[PDB]
Amino acid sequence: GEWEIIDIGPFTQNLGKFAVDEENKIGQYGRLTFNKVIRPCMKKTIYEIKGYEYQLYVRASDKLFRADISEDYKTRGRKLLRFNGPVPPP
Amino acid sequence: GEWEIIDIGPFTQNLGKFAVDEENKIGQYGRLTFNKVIRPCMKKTIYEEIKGYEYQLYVRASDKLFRADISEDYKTRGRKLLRFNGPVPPP
Repeated sequence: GEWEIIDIGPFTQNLGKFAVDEENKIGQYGRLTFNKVIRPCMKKTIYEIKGYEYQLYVRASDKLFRADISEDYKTRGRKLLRFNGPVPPP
Repeated sequence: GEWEIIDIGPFTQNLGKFAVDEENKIGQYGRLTFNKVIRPCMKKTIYEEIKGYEYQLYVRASDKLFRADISEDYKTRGRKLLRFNGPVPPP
């Protein structure tokens, strides 16, 4: 499935917010406050198109994390696949 | 420095060979046998003129997947294995 690099405008920032909101619900890390998504952000398209996956570098509570998020083309449902950190700056 | 996705041709495969050979020198894993670098491969171009590059790789070695970050200084050709961690899940 093709890969590409996407910019870090408000669409992508909302993806980072989704990651932190979802992580906060799970409660593995405890309370994170979302700051910003930083570059690079990668998007995988799975084929029409079945859906997508986003790999993000998310700044939350003054630290950096990796989150992976999937999106279904047909239903538009989103899910936080993975979230770990802190990781060193790219 | 800007990021981009690069090919997985011989230049890139040789980066994965470098990674596995360097990792094998530390010997924290049992002996790893390089299989292939898989997509996606990312490159960051570092400016002071381009001073150098950093590469984030997904390397198949001994039928598992490893993430390896590599730097290289253009002038000296200094290639350095910054990290190697694994196994990780398929991208």
